[PDB]
Amino acid sequence: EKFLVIAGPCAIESEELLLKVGEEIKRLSEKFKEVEFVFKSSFDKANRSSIHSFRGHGLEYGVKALRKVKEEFGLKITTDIHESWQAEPVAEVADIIQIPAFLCGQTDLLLAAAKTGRAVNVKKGQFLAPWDTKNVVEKLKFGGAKEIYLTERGTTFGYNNLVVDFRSLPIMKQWAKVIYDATHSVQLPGGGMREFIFPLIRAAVAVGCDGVFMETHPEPEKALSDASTQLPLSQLEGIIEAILEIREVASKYYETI
Amino acid sequence: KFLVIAGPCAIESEELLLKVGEEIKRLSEKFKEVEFVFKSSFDKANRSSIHSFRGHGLEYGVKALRKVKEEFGLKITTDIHESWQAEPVAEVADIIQIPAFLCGQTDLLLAAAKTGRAVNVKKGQFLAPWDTKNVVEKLKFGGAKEIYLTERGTTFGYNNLVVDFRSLPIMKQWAKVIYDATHSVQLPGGGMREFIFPLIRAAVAVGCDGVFMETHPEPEKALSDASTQLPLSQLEGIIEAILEIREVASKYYETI
Amino acid sequence: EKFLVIAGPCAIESEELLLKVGEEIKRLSEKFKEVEFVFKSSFDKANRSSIHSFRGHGLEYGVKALRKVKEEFGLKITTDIHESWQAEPVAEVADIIQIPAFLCGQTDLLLAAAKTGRAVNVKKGQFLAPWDTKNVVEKLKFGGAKEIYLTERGTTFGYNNLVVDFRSLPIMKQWAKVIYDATHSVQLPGGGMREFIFPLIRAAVAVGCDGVFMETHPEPEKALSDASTQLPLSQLEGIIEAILEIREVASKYYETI
Amino acid sequence: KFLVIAGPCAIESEELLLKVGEEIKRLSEKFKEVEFVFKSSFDKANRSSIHSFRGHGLEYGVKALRKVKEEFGLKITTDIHESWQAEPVAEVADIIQIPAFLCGQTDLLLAAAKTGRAVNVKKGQFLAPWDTKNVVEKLKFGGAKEIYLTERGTTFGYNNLVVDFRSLPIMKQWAKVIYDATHSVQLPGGGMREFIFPLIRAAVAVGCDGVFMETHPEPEKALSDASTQLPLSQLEGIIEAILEIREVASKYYETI
Ligand SMILES: O=C[C@H](O)[C@H](O)[C@H](O)COP(=O)(O)O
Ligand SMILES: O=C[C@H](O)[C@H](O)[C@H](O)COP(=O)(O)O
Ligand SMILES: O=C(O)[C@@H](CO)OP(=O)(O)O
Ligand SMILES: O=C(O)[C@@H](CO)OP(=O)(O)O
Ligand SMILES: O=C(O)[C@@H](CO)OP(=O)(O)O
Ligand SMILES: O=C(O)[C@@H](CO)OP(=O)(O)O
Repeated sequence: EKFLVIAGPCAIESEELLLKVGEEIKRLSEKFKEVEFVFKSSFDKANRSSIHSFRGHGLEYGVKALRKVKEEFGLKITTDIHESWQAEPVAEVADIIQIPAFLCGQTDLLLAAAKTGRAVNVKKGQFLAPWDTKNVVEKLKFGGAKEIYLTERGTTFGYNNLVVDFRSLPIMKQWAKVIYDATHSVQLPGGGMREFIFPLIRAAVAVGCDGVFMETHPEPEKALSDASTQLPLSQLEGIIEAILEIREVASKYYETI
Repeated sequence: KFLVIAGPCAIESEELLLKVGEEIKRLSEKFKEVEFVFKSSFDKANRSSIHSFRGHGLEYGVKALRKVKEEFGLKITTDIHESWQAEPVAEVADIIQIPAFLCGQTDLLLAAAKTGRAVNVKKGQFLAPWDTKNVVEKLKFGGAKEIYLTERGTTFGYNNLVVDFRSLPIMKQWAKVIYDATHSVQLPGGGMREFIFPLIRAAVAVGCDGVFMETHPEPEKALSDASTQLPLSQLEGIIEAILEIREVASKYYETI
Repeated sequence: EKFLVIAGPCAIESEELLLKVGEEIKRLSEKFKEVEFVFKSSFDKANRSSIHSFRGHGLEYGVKALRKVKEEFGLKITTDIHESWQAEPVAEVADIIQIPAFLCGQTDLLLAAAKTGRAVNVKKGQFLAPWDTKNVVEKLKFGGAKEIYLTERGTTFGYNNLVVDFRSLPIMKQWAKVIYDATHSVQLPGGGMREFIFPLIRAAVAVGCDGVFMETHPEPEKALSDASTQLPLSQLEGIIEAILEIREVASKYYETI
Repeated sequence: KFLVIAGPCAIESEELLLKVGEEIKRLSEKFKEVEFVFKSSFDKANRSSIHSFRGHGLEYGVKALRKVKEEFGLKITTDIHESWQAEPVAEVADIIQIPAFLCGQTDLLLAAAKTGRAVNVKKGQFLAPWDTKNVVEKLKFGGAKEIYLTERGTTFGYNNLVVDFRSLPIMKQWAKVIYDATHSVQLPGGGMREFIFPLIRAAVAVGCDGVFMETHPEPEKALSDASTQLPLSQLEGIIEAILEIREVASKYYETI
């Protein structure tokens, strides 16, 4: 099947930053034809730690910038929603509606996403066991979702730390396509983070998944969010080529679910 | 004074909210040194199954709660799930409750703060104690003045929660701490019930400004949390017990 | 029943330090007649993090110092063993043989302790669930132990941190007397530690237990081990009086196991 | 070269150690680029139940192992539980294995180091990756030169272990890292077996210097770890698979 790569800057800092990253993603999509790229960026960071942290430029502006990207590079789009009412307007540009980790259980948000007709990607909450995502998918199908994804982004392990229990990839795969989030899984809520992105991502594809999610920024050192975990845009190509290779050599061993 | 939030988990009917309210009213008259607050949810926004009981709606819920505050003169508290519900609920709710999973949703918090009412934030299972400082700050920025942080357990492996009592003195540095004696023993997704009382005792021995307890006339027949909701008849004894322990232990509560 | 208080310096730094702390424990035993005091001190720290850390003055010396304490103050004694062969010599002075947390599963060490005829106290391993201590007790009875204790000392919660799941006190109580270790439960393997000793200890007695364990040192700031967690000897009396009070008011509510 | 430690969990009989050794010998001849090490315990020192199988003893165990090293010329590794067993075992064992629960017992480590042999320390379920630095240092102080650290999972709530693959590159800073593919999926005190292969693949994709696998002709009839021991017939395929993944992935292993 076709491997999915979801990438983009964490936050829509500006419509300019978006086109910049979009161009590189467009170039990679032309080189890696066996991959399905999806451009990602949040129009709003609805749960920053501090009130003084960057949030976004609004739903209207964000949807507008995301549309420019889709229009100029012909790339699929995905963004996340935080409240039911955002589902409809967001579905006008987003091919995949993403549900935040903390909200993976909110029945109304799930239902709002499902009826749009768009694909849905749920970030598995840090508090959720892998086998309990089964009902999250049941809710979505009930609400009309035909294209569903579950994203592994780590589990709470003590305070201010997340661990990736790779046993979850084959478990969640029983009821949905699985995406490994290479960026948030090494984050420390509130390991040295960055140095582990690449090795864990190798593990993901060795275990087996249907796609990976990576927040990439031209200059992570200057991002308005996830500055310490966003992958430098120049390294994106290398990471991709590498996971496609590992995936290929490992794939014949992938178990049938 | 010492806070005691109690009531049925979900608003199964205005009828139920009145029967439990009656008993709460009676305890209210018996323990003048305790400030009772009636709690009940007009909607279970995150039931595991789509096929579970959510409720009769926000309008019907606010109607029943209003009936309780009128027929018994008891303060009210209910939880909101989306920003738009902060205003309509603040009409009957003396304290707006922020669900544990949503403790980080800035918009939901700012909306709660805007109604001028008191706000009680449930500490997320994924959140470290010291990280609640930022939750309170967001509320102060939004104009909140009476702010409560409630301990309801922390993610411990899969389908399990542990109560790290160190969190009580830690959160107390920036808010009034409430201990949720009911959701702290439930297994997400021990024998639950048998641990409710023992842990409540630990909570007051350590030191907290209040306790949260879901009670139902017939837990077995409850439409939500039927295994962790305390039988109404047992509420009096547990309150009396926590006041006595508090009386003796309070002598040793460390200074913020 | 009679509440048990196990206290003493973490390590037998010197026979002098032992008599110093022993004197205070002797004085407290005379005041708190409803309490059963047991003097504790390890003749060896068999698992320090670094190789350059203090260990002890040997089994022979330690047993000798512990005997002086028992001889001069008439106090019961307890110390821990790390290998089967130490059981016999140690039982000649120890009223209670203690089994280290990491070794709570070592069948031979348990059996060696059990046949001495002395009482046995097992520190519940940081990796052990409360309901799995049931077999640790089964092993001891099999080996001849008639007086058995289980000590709560925290559970692994992420890296370098322990949490106390008080649900364990009523669980382990189903098959043994339970002791709450007020000192090691707030330690950070490899919370601010000290500031939590007293509140958690209050929780323990409120929940209900048969005794508490507290490492106390005249000058914690100078101890050779557990310097940041050992309680100052001058505060011992206050802590005890407080837990006896909380215990009394709470006891009528203790559930029957 | 890449290390592969395999064999039956416990020494059920010299007979069993020879049948598994034969197959290991054959794989040894088939994969010249891999260094096979025969592993088996002469005693299960910490079985949950007193009524479980421990073994036939140290003498009988060292006798069977010796038979394997002679009849097949395969390196040997077994685990020691108390200091006094370091010397007698170092007679047949090329690598002395330190049990996970005992990774911090200074005397057991110094004794293992004294025999001059290679030492493989199992990282305790309670130990943080970076805290293994001290374990290696104790061994160097005791004269150890060939030191291995084995990842076997970390305590995650109750009766469960999780494998934090970040630990591999971290421990690699001060030792050769081995991945225990068998005990990492067992539930202390998921479906275990089904996760053994997937996680082994992750281990080599990340980068490790070797793998540890317990194998038994008939796992179902094994006297220890009958649910997590890999069927002998499957060993060849998994090895071939990890060599292929390694070949491709090794290009990206980060530098220590
Ligand atoms: O849902 C989003 C994540 O948890 C973010 O990446 C989050 O905003 C990180 O928090 P901080 O505000 O501390 O950067
Ligand atoms: O078993 C003993 C404990 O774990 C000690 O209190 C331990 O020695 C603490 O370690 P450190 O060597 O780092 O002080
Ligand atoms: O990926 C992200 O930007 C958001 C979700 O849309 O973060 P999280 O997955 O933690 O909810
Ligand atoms: O108390 C409750 O009914 C809800 C929140 O309103 O549960 P939790 O505290 O876990 O979010
Ligand atoms: O109490 C102690 O000195 C030792 C055990 O004898 O430490 P731990 O309980 O951690 O094993
Ligand atoms: O490998 C094994 O048989 C034993 C150690 O010798 O188990 P663990 O690694 O968990 O200690």
